[PDB]
Amino acid sequence: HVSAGEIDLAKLKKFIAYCRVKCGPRLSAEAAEKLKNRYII
Amino acid sequence: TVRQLESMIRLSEAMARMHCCDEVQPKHVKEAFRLLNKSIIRVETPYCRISNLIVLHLRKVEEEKRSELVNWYLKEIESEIEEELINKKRIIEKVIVLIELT
Amino acid sequence: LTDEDVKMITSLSKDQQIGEKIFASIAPSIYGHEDIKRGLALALFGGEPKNPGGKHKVRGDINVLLCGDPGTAKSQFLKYIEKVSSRAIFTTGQGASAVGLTAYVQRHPVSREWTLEAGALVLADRGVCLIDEFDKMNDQDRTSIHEAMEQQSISISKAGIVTSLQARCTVIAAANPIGGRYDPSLTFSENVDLTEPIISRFDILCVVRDTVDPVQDEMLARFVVGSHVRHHPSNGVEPLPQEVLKKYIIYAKERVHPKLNQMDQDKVAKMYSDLRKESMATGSIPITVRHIESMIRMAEAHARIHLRDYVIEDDVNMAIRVMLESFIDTQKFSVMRSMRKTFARYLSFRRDNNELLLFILKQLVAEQVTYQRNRFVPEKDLVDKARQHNLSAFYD
Ligand SMILES: Nc1ncnc2c1ncn2[C@@H]1O[C@H](COP(=O)(O)OP(=O)(O)OP(=O)(O)O)[C@@H](O)[C@H]1O
Ligand SMILES: [Mg+2]
Repeated sequence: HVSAGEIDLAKLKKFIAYCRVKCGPRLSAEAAEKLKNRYII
Repeated sequence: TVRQLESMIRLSEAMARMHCCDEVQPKHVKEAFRLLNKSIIRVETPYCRISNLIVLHLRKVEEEKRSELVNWYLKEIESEIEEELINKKRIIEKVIVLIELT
Repeated sequence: LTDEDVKMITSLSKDQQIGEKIFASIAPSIYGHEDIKRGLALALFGGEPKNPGGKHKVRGDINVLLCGDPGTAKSQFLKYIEKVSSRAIFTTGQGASAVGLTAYVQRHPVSREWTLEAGALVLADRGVCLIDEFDKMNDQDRTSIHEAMEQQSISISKAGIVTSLQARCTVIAAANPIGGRYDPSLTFSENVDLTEPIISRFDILCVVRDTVDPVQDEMLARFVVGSHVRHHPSNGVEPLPQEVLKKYIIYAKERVHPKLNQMDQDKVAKMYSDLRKESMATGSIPITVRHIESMIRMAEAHARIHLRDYVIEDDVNMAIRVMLESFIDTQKFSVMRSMRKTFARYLSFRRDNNELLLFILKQLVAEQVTYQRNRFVPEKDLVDKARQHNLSAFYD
């Protein structure tokens, strides 16, 4: 209330949009194996 | 509520208007109050228990174990006037807190 | 429009009793209700909106909710605020109002023109919305008021209009308790007949209780009958004139912007922690950061009232007193009295020690009269409660 290294709001919006449009990842084999074992447990 | 005062004012004005008087009078206001009081009616529910309840609650609040306190109550109220002790115990049993208003 | 006005309002501000003068000048036709008038003054002068970056919006509006049993002048308070405040719009929870809470789009009955009729929340974007009968609102009205209070925006997606228009109003609401009689046995939330999210967005919660108090009844009757007599058609500081009060409000809202650089963070944090501890020491509603933010808003409002441009410790104390009084009244009797006794230090601030003694005497005589009315005060009790030392001033 008195005062009134990160990313500002507009830059964060643009970065999120760009990441969504550009990158769609997939799990790797080892990652899937570990996830499966942890899910079973 | 103050709405009742406003209605009383209106009724007194109506009495003055009926009598063609340019200024309301004690008789007019008295009639208006009488009419309002008679119009308001007493609720009847299935009656002196509330008096005992509020007096004992007031005594407790002023004071602010059952063995001592029940007898304390059974003795205190009888300081101004043999058959009513059982009635007092009955009402106490029926009652038998932090959140309570008189 | 303010040249000699602005010349004189600064002197009025330096008067050094301007806060009390304003609090007494609000609602000259309403007897008593000093706490309500003080809260309304704070709401009228408002707080200071802020937004760290562009991502943490915090309102600067002091919302007020007068919940009271019938015959307590809540409607008169709302009407006076309508008369005084600029950009003040009166809407009702019923359907008998010129404006409504919810925005729609239709061809106007008179203009015959396709118009986006924004709600009474938007017609007071930078003003006050006076919502009477706040407890009797439709589902859509409740949702609209929730959206306005929590977001200060109204979203239309109606015909082809997909818009979000700002409504940054200060909400002054009037409500009645469940059953038409406030019961302190229960808490305010379960007395008011409103949702907890709706209640939370109110900075001040005035519980306008009505009790049969001889002196108060006599004085109120005197006031009402005198008003009738003087308005018959065949015809302790002095309140400010209403126009001067209006111009004072204009200047205070337009120019002075209080800042919070000098406020005892240590003291306020200690108060907040103590309030939390006492809140869960009993079975009551806990205090939250919402309350400290509302206290900050009220401190800014008091600083604006006094044109200080900086919140002074007295302003902070008065804001704390308002916030406490409200939060305490929101509690049940069991916890209300306990918290009042525990935090009487804060509640007693800016009290000349005569009002406290008068209230103690009034409660003692009320206990005595309720005792007598059913069955059919000593200096010691008064001195004991005073100890809980000087009674010559009170007597004289
Ligand atoms: N404190 C008061 N001082 C002077 N007049 C008062 C006061 N309280 C109520 N009145 C008057 O008494 C009547 C009741 O007030 P009003 O109609 O505003 O009630 P209310 O609080 O709006 O009630 P409700 O919530 O039941 O609608 C009105 O004539 C009002 O002018
Ligand atoms: Mg009303």
